[PDB]
Amino acid sequence: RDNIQGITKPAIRRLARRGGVKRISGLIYEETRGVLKVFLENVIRDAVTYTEHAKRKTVTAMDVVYALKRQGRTLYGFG
Amino acid sequence: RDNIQGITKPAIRRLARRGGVKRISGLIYEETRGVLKVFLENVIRDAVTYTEHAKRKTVTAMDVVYALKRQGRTLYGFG
Amino acid sequence: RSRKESYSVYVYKVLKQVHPDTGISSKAMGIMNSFVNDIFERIAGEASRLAHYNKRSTITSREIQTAVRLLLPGELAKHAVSEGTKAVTKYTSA
Amino acid sequence: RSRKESYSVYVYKVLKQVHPDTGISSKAMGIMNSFVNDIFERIAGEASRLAHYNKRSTITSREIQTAVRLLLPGELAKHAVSEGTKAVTKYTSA
Amino acid sequence: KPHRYRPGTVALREIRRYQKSTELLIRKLPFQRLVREIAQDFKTDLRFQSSAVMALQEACEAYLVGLFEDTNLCAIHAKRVTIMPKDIQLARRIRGER
Amino acid sequence: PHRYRPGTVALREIRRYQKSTELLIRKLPFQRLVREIAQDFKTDLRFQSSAVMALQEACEAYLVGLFEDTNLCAIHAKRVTIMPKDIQLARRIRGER
Amino acid sequence: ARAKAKTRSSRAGLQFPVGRVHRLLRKGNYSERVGAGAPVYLAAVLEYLTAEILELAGNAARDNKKTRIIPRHLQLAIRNDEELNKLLGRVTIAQGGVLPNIQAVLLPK
Amino acid sequence: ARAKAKTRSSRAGLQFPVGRVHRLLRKGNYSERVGAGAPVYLAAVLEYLTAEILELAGNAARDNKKTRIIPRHLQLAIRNDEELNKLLGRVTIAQGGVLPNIQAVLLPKCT
Amino acid sequence: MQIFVKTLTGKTITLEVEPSDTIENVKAKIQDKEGIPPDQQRLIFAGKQLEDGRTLSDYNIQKESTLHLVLRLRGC
Amino acid sequence: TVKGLSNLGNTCFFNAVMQNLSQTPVLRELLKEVKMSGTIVKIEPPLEINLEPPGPLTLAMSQFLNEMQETKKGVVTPKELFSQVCKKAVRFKGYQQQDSQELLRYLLDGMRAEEHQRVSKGILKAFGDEELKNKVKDYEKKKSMPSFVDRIFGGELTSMISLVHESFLDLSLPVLCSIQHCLYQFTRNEKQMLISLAPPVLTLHLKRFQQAGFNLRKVNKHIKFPEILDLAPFCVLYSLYGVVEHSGTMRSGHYTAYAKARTSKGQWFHISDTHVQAVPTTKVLNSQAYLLFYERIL
DNA sequence: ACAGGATGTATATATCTGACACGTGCCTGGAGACTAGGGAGTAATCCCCTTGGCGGTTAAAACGCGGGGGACAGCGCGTACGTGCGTTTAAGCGGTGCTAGAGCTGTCTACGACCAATTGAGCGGCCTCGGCACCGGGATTCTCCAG
DNA sequence: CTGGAGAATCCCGGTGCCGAGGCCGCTCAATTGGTCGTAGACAGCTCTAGCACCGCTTAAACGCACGTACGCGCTGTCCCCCGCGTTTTAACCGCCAAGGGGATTACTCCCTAGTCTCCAGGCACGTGTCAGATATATACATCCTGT
Repeated sequence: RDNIQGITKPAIRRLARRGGVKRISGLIYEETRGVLKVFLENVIRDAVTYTEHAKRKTVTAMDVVYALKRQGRTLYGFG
Repeated sequence: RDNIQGITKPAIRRLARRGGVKRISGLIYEETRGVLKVFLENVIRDAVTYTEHAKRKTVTAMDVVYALKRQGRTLYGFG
Repeated sequence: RSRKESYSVYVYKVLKQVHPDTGISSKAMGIMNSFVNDIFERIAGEASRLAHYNKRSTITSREIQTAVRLLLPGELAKHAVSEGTKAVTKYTSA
Repeated sequence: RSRKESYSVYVYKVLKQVHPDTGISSKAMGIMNSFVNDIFERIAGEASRLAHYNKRSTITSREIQTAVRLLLPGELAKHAVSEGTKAVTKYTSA
Repeated sequence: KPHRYRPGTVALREIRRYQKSTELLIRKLPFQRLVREIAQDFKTDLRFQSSAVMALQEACEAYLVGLFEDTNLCAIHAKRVTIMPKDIQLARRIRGER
Repeated sequence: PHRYRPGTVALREIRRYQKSTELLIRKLPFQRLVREIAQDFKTDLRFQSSAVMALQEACEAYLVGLFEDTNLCAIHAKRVTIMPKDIQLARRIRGER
Repeated sequence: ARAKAKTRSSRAGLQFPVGRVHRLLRKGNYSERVGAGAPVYLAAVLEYLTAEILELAGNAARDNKKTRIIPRHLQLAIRNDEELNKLLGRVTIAQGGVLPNIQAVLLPK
Repeated sequence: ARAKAKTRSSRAGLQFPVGRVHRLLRKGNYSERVGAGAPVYLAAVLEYLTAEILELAGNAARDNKKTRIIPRHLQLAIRNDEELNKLLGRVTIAQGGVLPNIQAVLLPKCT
Repeated sequence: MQIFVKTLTGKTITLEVEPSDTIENVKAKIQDKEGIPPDQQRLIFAGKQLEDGRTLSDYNIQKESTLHLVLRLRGC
Repeated sequence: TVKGLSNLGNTCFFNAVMQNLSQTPVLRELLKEVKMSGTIVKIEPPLEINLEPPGPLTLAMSQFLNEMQETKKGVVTPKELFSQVCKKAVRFKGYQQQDSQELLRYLLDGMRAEEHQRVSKGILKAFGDEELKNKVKDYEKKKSMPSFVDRIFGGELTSMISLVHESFLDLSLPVLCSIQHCLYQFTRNEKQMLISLAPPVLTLHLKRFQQAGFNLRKVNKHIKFPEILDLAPFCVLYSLYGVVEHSGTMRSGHYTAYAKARTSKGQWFHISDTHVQAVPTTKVLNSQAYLLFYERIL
């Protein structure tokens, strides 16, 4: 565990900078990682159920992008 | 002509209070008119396209429901 | 004089099976029919899509179960999966 | 040793036709391929949907025209219907 | 001496009134006139079904109610109770229609 | 001594990161995070590098969109500093909660 | 004189039809061949979903002291359950209304 | 010794394949039968769309004075055109980035 | 056909073209006798900016015409 | 009343062109006829067609001037207008820097273009072929449609060699000292250029930019300019009401605008984006003017 | 507003370097010719539903006036967060080796489409009664004012 | 902060209305029984890629000082919106009348599926060149302090 803390303060800061944020309050570093994590169990759940239905032991880029597609978040650049 | 003004101020107030709004500014009404007009342009365009595809010039409820569905606004109660 | 089909009879039997002394409105009948049709279309589309993913040409109960897991969340999903497995087992036994 | 299928050759031909002296990255080619597949799937699904909607059994140029009008709005639809009509007219005449 | 409610109490009362009922909050004839006028821009002298216009009415009221709920949430976020139009733009952009 | 007043370096970071396209999240901790999140769904899975890269692309795009939405929300709130309340308001409006 | 025809719904102990679901899958343009268990599984899933929909609708109706299920009861039942709200968060119910809620800030103080 | 087989793409004067899209429609399980002009129409629409995308990408690359189109150029071309943005509003492109913009409030005052 | 061009300092120079020419060719002829690079070159005909990809005849430019050549200036 | 304009980060040039344009009274009345009504105009075959509503480019322009006077606040945000421009030319999308004169030219012909297009599109949609549609454009492009801008800034220039008539909207004066001296520099015989139709409002530009060989440097030399000019020898008195001043070089610069707030002479108010400052006419004459706007008086 | 210095930043030149347009050989999917079969295009018809109109009611929409509350501008203060600097730390590379399983190939068999005969279940219609809308009256409760 | 007035709301009782429930033809779609061609299950082989580790660089992450710009709290205001009484108007309901367009039925015939043959277009694989990355020295822009 504890890798959720691996999503560091500078990483969140530069993500917000790309998003266009001037300054960030200190209570947001604990919220962005939570919402990001929620997105993760939303996506990898579908990914792993695709893999399980495919009788496969590994997770493929096809499965990831296609589980993304079924959530209205289509991805280009991975087939 | 000039039927957007048929959308009455008390009707807007009733709709907003069904939405749970306490106080409504005076500037809200014309923008609600505009938003509703834009929504009608979005929906009736597809509805009339559906009708003309069948070589019939009578707009049925089925076409309206289907145009609603294709916009991610599925409606129940009309078959 | 075309004949139109709906799930009114089936949902009516289900309604008396759950609540023996409760009625249903005609307007609610159309709503239930629309709900059943929407869920049917969702599950069938997902099953066909998965069959396409796996280079598969047959829709069997496995991808039906996978589509149910995809659509229905959590408690609802696993209870529906249990019901489907029980129904399939009973059909095979019969 | 499977055989893989893509639109890369045709995309390159169109690129040479529009910009005679411009290259393209391999990554960009994959993005273009994914875009082409996505648009094709959208249009084909809409056309098949229309066919089932109108109790029809065959997809013709009219259903694809209607699907283009539904999916692409405004000037894109305006130009795309013209391109499709001129292409099908040329094909019929040839 | 006339009897007057404090500003807001009858607003809450009729909010509760309209949140418990399910009739149609827009008038049928002006709504049909608006629908026909805006449909004239696509195909000439079309004809509409009563069920079709009722479905359009249903969708219209549902969409407007949802938008009003979102804009009320935005206004309450802004530390205020009165909705001004900028809340409408905020809601419609965060939703993704603009 | 030379010293930039607060705000200008932030502006240059915004105009710089809005120009580049590389991955802003470190690949190894992101991989560890996704691997532990996949742990409770099923045991001892294997992941393709392309799959992990696609996941990271999707997560970063989603977070950038959410940050744009929350910046608009904070500006609507007549502020310049974003706060988590804007975050859950954006989530609520976008139907995510 | 072959045998008494037992419908597949009775074979699986279900009220929803199996043959009709199979026909809809076949003519619904999904696959050229459909497995035997797929219509049974789909019918069971639909029966279950309608079962809790009607159960929650009946509970809501009895809470309002009425003996008929109406779109208002259906809307209340759908929006009260979090799982069903997630399932049907993008679906509009005609003559359904909205759940009564007022934010605490708007309440008098 | 039958005839010089002219491809249907040349018959319709299209660069995109017609036989390939017809095969995809037939084997893609969208309908039991497909009309003759349907693949031609679909190929024409796809060719027009990709032509517009490539033209916009080329203009974007020229504006950035590179001779090769990359995903950044594709992203810029897609998003600066509001029509293509609406068409592909729910699409995320790898190595696409975001448009350079800053809200006017964040900008500092000047004199 | 013969059309005059006014440069930055204001002097007038005679140019020769045909209606089938494009603005790519127009600025290319400027390279030969002026040396100003195309990417800041811009010409004005009857108060209208000339889109580069179009053709001269569509702008209804006749003989003895004059073009207005200016540069782009940056200022914030 | 004069009011400030909220800069978007680099639109000081766009802010300035709005401010001096805001002091054009004649443009106010014409836009009122533009929006309403859609009167039917009949043209004999070389066609009674109603007028389409003005396009958003002319629309957002029209409402912009109403907030100049009606709105009580002293700061106005022209976000919509520049956004309307954004789709018109892709070069304005973003925060890359642009120039005052260049913005005006698309701003000007864009006004007539919607009039050029929406009128031509009106008959085509009422009557329905592509060849006919091209023919409608072909007839109009060879025709001189009396646009509203052509009735405010539209002028006709005549060049002798052989008399050739060319319409114009602005003057780009070469720079080698008064603005009149530049005016004389425009009309030497080489080949003489003379105006026969003086526009009601005159827009004049000074070419302070020039490349010394391979060196691009801005001419910082101040030019002397009066409030009144006699244009009869160049064809007439025109009163100065709008002045654009640039502060910087070809790469880095700053645009400031001067306006005449009138319903004898008065009053000049310095505009610096959101900063509004009252200034005497003498300081205006001492400003590093870049664009000149003059009004018909006789 | 101007000057100067510190500091990022675009740009030209060189030079490596790896991605790319081109050439080659091979394979199967596309094209062509022929044949059958059924799906929709056309036309006529039958009649269900839409449009349109008209007239009377009354409840909703407009208008208006007072007044109160809250949106907004302004001021002050305290804190927290951006900016910079010195000290880790581990992310990355690259280089190595290992093996798990993903994909391909070949057999084989259970199964789902198919056709023909049989039949009964739901659909449309046609009654019949209990849920419910409506109207009126009494109990309940929230508000609002004064004290 | 604690009580009456009053007005809106809700529950209850009687009444008439009609929409939901039960019952009756009947027809099409479900069922049943053989039959066959095929798609999918299964075992084995391979070799691709994920896994894991180990050692070295250094840029990124981290912790801390500060001080300043921002968020928040308080206050005044005055202007906009809510609550209410009058008056008007058109939405709504009820009913009538036409006809116009939607839904079938018959026929066909023309378009598309299917099969076989032929081969040329598309794809995997080497391959030398040119666009891009990197280094570095620039001129240049921008911000900060001082005045």
